[PDB]
Amino acid sequence: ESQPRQNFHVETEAGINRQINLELYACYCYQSMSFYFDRDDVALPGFTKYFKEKSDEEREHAEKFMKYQNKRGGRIVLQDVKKPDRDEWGTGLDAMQASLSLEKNVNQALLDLHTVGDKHGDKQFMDFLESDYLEEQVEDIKKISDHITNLKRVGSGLGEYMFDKKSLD
Amino acid sequence: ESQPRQNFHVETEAGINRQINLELYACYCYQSMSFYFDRDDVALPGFTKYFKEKSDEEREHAEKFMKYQNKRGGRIVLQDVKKPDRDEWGTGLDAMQASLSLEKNVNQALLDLHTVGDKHGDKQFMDFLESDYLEEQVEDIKKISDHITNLKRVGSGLGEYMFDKKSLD
Amino acid sequence: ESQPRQNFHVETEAGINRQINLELYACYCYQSMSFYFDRDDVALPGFTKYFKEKSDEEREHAEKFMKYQNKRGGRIVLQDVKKPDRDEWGTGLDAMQASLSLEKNVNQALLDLHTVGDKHGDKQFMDFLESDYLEEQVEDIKKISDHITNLKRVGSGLGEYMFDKKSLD
Amino acid sequence: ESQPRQNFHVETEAGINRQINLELYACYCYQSMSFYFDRDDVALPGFTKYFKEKSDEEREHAEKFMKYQNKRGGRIVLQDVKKPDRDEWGTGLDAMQASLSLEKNVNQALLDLHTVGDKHGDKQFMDFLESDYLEEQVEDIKKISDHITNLKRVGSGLGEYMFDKKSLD
Amino acid sequence: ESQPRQNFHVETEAGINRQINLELYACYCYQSMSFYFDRDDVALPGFTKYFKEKSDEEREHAEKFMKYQNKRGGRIVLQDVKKPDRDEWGTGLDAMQASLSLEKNVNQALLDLHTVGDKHGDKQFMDFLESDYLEEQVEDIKKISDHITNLKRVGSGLGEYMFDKKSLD
Amino acid sequence: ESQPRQNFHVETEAGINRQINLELYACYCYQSMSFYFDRDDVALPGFTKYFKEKSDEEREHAEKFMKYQNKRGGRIVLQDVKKPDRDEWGTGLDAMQASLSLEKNVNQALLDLHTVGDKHGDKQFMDFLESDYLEEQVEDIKKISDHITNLKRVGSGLGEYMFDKKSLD
Ligand SMILES: [Fe+3]
Ligand SMILES: [Fe+3]
Ligand SMILES: [Fe+3]
Ligand SMILES: [Fe+3]
Ligand SMILES: [Fe+3]
Ligand SMILES: [Fe+3]
Ligand SMILES: [Fe+3]
Ligand SMILES: [Fe+3]
Ligand SMILES: [Fe+3]
Ligand SMILES: [Fe+3]
Ligand SMILES: [Fe+3]
Ligand SMILES: [Fe+3]
Repeated sequence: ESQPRQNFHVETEAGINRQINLELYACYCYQSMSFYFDRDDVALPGFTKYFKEKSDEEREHAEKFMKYQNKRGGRIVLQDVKKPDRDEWGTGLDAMQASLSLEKNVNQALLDLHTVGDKHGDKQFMDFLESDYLEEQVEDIKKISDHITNLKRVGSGLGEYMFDKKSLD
Repeated sequence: ESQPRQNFHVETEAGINRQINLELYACYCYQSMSFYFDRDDVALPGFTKYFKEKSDEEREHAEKFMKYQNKRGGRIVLQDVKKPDRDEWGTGLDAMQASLSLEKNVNQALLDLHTVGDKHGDKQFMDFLESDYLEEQVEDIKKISDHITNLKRVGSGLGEYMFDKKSLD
Repeated sequence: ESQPRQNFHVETEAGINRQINLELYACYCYQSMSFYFDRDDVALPGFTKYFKEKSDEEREHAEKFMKYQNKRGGRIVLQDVKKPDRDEWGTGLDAMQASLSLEKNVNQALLDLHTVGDKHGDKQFMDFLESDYLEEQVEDIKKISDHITNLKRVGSGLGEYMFDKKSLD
Repeated sequence: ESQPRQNFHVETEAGINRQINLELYACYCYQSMSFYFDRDDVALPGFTKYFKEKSDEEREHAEKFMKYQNKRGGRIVLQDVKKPDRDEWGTGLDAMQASLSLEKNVNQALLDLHTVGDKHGDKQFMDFLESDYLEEQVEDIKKISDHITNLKRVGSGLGEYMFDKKSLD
Repeated sequence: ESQPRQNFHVETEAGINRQINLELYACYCYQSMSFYFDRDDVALPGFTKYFKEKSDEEREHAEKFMKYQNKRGGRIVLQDVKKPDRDEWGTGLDAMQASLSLEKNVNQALLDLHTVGDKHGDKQFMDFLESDYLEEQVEDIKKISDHITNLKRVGSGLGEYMFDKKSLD
Repeated sequence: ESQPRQNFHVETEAGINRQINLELYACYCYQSMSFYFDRDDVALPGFTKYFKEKSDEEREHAEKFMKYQNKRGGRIVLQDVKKPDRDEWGTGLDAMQASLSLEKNVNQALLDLHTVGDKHGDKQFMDFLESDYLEEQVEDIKKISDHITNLKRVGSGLGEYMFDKKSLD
């Protein structure tokens, strides 16, 4: 048993490794979304940058978990990360819909991992999840919702173009 | 009778107390419009900020009346401030429409309060209303009117989105 | 069902709405206290400024709940905010007493709202209440207690006048 | 029952009082290790500085609990703080092993203190423990483990000398 | 046929796509080596940093190919990126060994991809590879070679610990 | 025999070790006094700060004896540090009374220690004691004496409060 290990259950540890793979997967989806909007026949530079940034954020969420596995004495076991479920992503609105669903899946995965650590009274891993993940998920879910409502409000064509300029930095 | 009291009628004092309540009511309405436009299914951030600012303004209007009540030696008697008459406020135009109707009702009440001061020869109170409320009401009613005209000009959909970006700071 | 909703129980949504009303009620009490100490026959400017700041803090607490309600996909339903139970507030000691009682009431309400989010497994909402409200309430209740003790220590007359200058900034 | 006291069980209050004594004991051990490496026949100044900082940290942890105890309206009851279990701490590696052992005991005492708060529904005390102690214990325990591994990698003599230079700042 | 497509053979487009996967695989390998060396029972932080930088460099290389794919009019097709062949990487020397081998494999892949562009007369794509990838691969192979030579020269134990401080920044 | 030892008697080395303990006990007494004045029913924040500082000083006094023990080739032997003889400390005058009495006991212990160095012709130790301790004690005893006088002069209630503001920084 590892030098740091203390109040750290095998299930919690196994649960962290899968969340790592899930975050790496979301990272990979947004990377695909990013370069999809870089296609010459889509060419929406705001969406390109917006999804590049979210890809980098998911990569960072993954590595924060990997680092946390080491802090508690756990051991990182990596898995294949699957190519995303689509090769392209439609309109700006379609991609934002897909992002919301993906974020709500990730949010549920977090809440399930929270229940895991709760059953094992992993008091510190609970506070880790609440502080560094659960709040930011709630924030991102509301932001993406707001983007959906506005992508619907502006319509297609010019309206999507403007949203690309004005709502995405 | 209070140390400062001079040329200050009980009708004026009572009328100040109910104008305080009306400004607090107008404050609460704009607070309600503000967060209505923050709902994920509305999500116009300029209208949110704009009505948060108007809500803060009305609170200052009320507190300045309280401050003035004490200056003249009257006594602040507060009342319930009723919830606004709506839970949601429609489109940007709808809310600006309702804003104009509220501001003109506040302006008419200020004019009636001036009339109370005039009939009691309260020279200073009349100038106070003219200087710190009547001029600002005229400015604001005209701005809100300018907004109504432009909300109509741009139309629903992309137009309302553009107005939110370009006319509300 | 709204786009952001996830792990968000109808009972929690309803508890947030009545916490909103409780914060606005606290705000309104402190506004009343502030301008009571501005009366020409009270005229304690430190107590005036101190209670203005608490009033603005309570308004901030209410609006943070409103913002959070929208974040989780809940819907704000406002209610009348009732006039505070007193029109005058006695001595500095008396008002500070009444403040401590008010703050402990708000703290018990927050704890009961916490209990609600717990029974529904709202791990994010529990952390939000702990992060943005429970720690501050403990801080504030201790501060007001120190003030009561010191307002007893200094006594009446010059004592209260010196506390006004030295302990409220 | 003290002015701030609310939701604060006497088991928690007594739990804090004995945790206070536990942190002061770790402070006193680290103090002893610091000056032990200051002996002319030991003379590792990096280790001397390290453990003085550790001793100072533990002093802050203890005083942070005394402050919190007063915050909730508990009453601090101090006890004898026993001398540490050794007068000399061997090699750099020995002292670092002894540190890991001491930290995990303190971590366990904190998790037990958390369970006391949990059983009495002290939501604010639970958060205080997770935010200001548990995360730092997990950090420090991983950090000491890294030093253990490296003190072993470098071996005795020159290795221990370079570690004193290159890893203790 | 996409708007930019000119002198761009489907075999080139497809070689780019699988080169992308290899660069993402190389990225994922270095990520694993990085967090391996972050393990409490390894704890070589200079190696941790070193591979985290190489991981990010590979990610850049992958995205630079996705960007170039869109520039020529091809279409990114992403595949699963496989978990690395090891869960742990041994000593610093072992991991550096592994890194040289992985880098030479990728260099060979790039040379083969060049050959594909050469047979189809893709002048711009050959230069693109020489300028942003081939020169960098020669540089990196020589530097990893140097590190191996020095990892052997220093030996194990204290020697590896000094290489971690003095050769890895 | 230790490398630096010269002109250094074991009665002197033993006398240093029990002065170390006596300094840590005074450190602990002052720590107690500090947080007693941090109680919500005492709430004298100038006294809190004054005694925290006096406690940090005594800690330094103990560590300077620890440092000197090692300088001369002696060996530090620590003992339990007794909890202070009181759990609370009364009014401000009361605590400053206790402080002067504790400080005069520390001074007499130092004078007795100086007699030990004198009988064994420890010329350096006698100078060390005169330079870094005997002069500070005479300063501090005078300052506390002045504080007593003024605490009596101001009396109870407002006087105490104003002493806490104007005489303790
Ligand atoms: Fe994520
Ligand atoms: Fe996210
Ligand atoms: Fe107004
Ligand atoms: Fe207005
Ligand atoms: Fe509040
Ligand atoms: Fe408060
Ligand atoms: Fe600690
Ligand atoms: Fe610690
Ligand atoms: Fe590469
Ligand atoms: Fe490379
Ligand atoms: Fe002293
Ligand atoms: Fe001393």
